[PDB]
Amino acid sequence: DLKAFSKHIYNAYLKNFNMTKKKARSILTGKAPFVIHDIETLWQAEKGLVWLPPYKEISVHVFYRCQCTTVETVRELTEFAKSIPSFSSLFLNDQVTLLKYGVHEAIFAMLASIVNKDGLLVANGSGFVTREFLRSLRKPFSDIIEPKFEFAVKFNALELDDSDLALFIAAIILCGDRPGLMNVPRVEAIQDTILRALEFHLQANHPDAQYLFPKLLQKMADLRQLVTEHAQMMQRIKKTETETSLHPLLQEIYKDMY
Amino acid sequence: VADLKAFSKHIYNAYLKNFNMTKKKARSILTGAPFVIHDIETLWQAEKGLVWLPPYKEISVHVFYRCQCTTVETVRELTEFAKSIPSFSSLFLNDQVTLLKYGVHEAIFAMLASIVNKDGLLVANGSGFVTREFLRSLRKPFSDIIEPKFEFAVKFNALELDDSDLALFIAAIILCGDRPGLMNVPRVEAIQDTILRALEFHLQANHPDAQYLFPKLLQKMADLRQLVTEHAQMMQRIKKTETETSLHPLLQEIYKD
Ligand SMILES: CCCOc1ccc(C[C@H](CC)C(=O)O)cc1CNC(=O)c1ccc(C(F)(F)F)cc1
Ligand SMILES: CCCOc1ccc(C[C@H](CC)C(=O)O)cc1CNC(=O)c1ccc(C(F)(F)F)cc1
Ligand SMILES: CCCCCCCO[C@@H]1O[C@H](CO)[C@@H](O)[C@H](O)[C@H]1O
Ligand SMILES: CCCCCCCO[C@@H]1O[C@H](CO)[C@@H](O)[C@H](O)[C@H]1O
Repeated sequence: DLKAFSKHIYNAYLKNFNMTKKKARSILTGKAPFVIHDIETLWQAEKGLVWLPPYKEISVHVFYRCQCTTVETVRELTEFAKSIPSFSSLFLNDQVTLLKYGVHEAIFAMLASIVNKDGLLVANGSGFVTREFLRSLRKPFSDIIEPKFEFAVKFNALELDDSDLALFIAAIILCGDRPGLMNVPRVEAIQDTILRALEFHLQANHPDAQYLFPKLLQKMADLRQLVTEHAQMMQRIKKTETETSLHPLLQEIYKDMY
Repeated sequence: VADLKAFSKHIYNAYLKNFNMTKKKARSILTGAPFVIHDIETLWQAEKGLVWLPPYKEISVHVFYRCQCTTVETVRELTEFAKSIPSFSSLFLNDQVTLLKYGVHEAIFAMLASIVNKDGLLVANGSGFVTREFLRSLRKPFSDIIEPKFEFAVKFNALELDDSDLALFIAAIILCGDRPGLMNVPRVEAIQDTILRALEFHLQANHPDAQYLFPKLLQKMADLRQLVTEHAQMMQRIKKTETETSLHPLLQEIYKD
């Protein structure tokens, strides 16, 4: 039962996410991606090497590429969630509420799978943008990038695998205290099942890991704080960068966050 | 032209797959038997097992609660119907909820005509029939919301649509481009235009002698928006003046501004 619950989550994870942490770790080690570290390498990458509103500047273009990856990951998270036991049994408005307040927590957790202390895989791992180059971007666009590296480095130290992350992201999405949730008891019930499955799974998968389950619970609290700060940065970019576009899907997500 | 016939058939199959009651099944029941509910005693009989919730209050509120129940179940079926429609599922989930939020009541009142005649209304999968006169005898403001639906339904049933017609008509109601807060307006308008073209084509083949049928149905869509507007006003009065009466949570989200 509880193994069948976890296996179903793991299969929905492998089915709906093109880039897994296993595939990504093979690329980042050497089992090669074009390194993007300045304007010239980025232009070459955008000229067919690796791969939107009109080109404004270098920092805004990268900002636009960040939005694009979010839109694509929301599509995958929506299909992943719809393959979760009794997520589809929720009314559609509750499904949207869980995705609205959960996608960025899940996105920032899954970014760790394609991130190291030096940079980030882009476009199915065919490219690799460096942390140094992303730091060099203009403000406020550089402000939204570095905190994700800091979280991802410490999160990768826990050495979770795809089977772990499948339950971890499922627990992020099915969160009982999202604002405006209609059927809170049902969501809390599903969440409690996922957390039990997660603890059960971590026992077999990481028998030597000390305090791993409460460590992951703390990571979930960290992710909510990371998203709150990110949402405030995004709202200031919306205020101060009036010529910079925001994808309509992201506009609906950040509308009421404070 | 060739894609339209297949597009229509796919929508009809989604109709037959997801709705508990069709107009074909309903009209055969209404012509010959359902237990007739016409007063308090028959209604109690129906609840005790002959035919079939928040805590009881009174008879008019109990019928009001059963009205909410049929809406909740029809929203479930309309959501599965819409999800089987071409390119509805391709919209982001928040656009799907917006279309359903502002469309389900227009579609519900259109589909209500299938189980209504001038004398009353089928209930509980057609095993019951509640009379129009009994529903009229309920306490205001609860009897206020019932009678205009009969009035719309009898005039709507005069058009003599069948289920294949209604499948496209319901799809056009849901895929409405001017719903408040719609994100991808051009994509919804494009899907609606395809449905309206499929509907026009379908009406020519299925009702070859029917005059002005397609613009009549477009007018019915406008009538349905006015019917829902007046209904929401009446629901606001019930929410204001009947404070002891509960409103199902799904309906609170639909009627929230
Ligand atoms: C791990 C470093 C931080 O990355 C991110 C930080 C924040 C967000 C949240 C978004 C921001 C709009 C949201 O609010 O939705 C997303 C990312 C993901 N970035 C990318 O995938 C990316 C970056 C650069 C390139 C390029 F090649 F162009 F350089 C291509 C892809
Ligand atoms: C054609 C008559 C009008 O019916 C309706 C009017 C308005 C709405 C919209 C709702 C109102 C809360 C909403 O706002 O969502 C729904 C219905 C559907 N009624 C029923 O199916 C029904 C009625 C009575 C019984 C009983 F036998 F118990 F008496 C059982 C079922
Ligand atoms: C089952 C589909 C039909 C559901 C219709 C009800 C939709 O309600 C709306 O759901 C949204 C959350 O997604 C909220 O943001 C809105 O405030 C709310 O009004
Ligand atoms: C693609 C799934 C994840 C996207 C989440 C986007 C959430 O947007 C919300 O959609 C609701 C209608 O559904 C509106 O009522 C809210 O105002 C809006 O904030």
